[PDB]
Amino acid sequence: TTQEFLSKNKTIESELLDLLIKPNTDDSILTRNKQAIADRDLFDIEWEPGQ
Amino acid sequence: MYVYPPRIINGTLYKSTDLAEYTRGKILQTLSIVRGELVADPFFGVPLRLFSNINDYQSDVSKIQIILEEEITEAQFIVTGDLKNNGIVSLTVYWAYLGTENIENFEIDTSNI
Repeated sequence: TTQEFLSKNKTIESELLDLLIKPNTDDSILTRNKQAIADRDLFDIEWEPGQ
Repeated sequence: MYVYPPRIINGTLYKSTDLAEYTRGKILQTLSIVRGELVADPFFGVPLRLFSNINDYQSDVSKIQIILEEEITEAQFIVTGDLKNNGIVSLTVYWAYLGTENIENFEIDTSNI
């Protein structure tokens, strides 16, 4: 027999799958260079002709 | 970062991103603090000897150079002492910031405070 269901507002069963989109930053082509090095290990050099 | 001399510029504390003027501010802070000025660290600071005859006036220069080298590792320090006319002992601290390779000019110096 077919059960009848009317509009609700907030159920526990919907909150079991409310999760659907995840904005993570895991290994990918756009997340390869996660770590940048500060000026403690960089040399600032000028661009000369023949460089 | 906040460079040493606390100046309220544009209504906020002067924050500089570059490490070169921050290192210069570190040098100024080290030279402007006399050993004993700070209550937390009573040993940090340059040693000051003012009223004494000018016979052993190079040892204090060497001590200041050593203190600058130990305290600030991002720069190289060479300190020279000259004897002036009346009572002035002229110290010249030549410093270079190891991160950069050329002389780094700062635009805040040109601004009139």
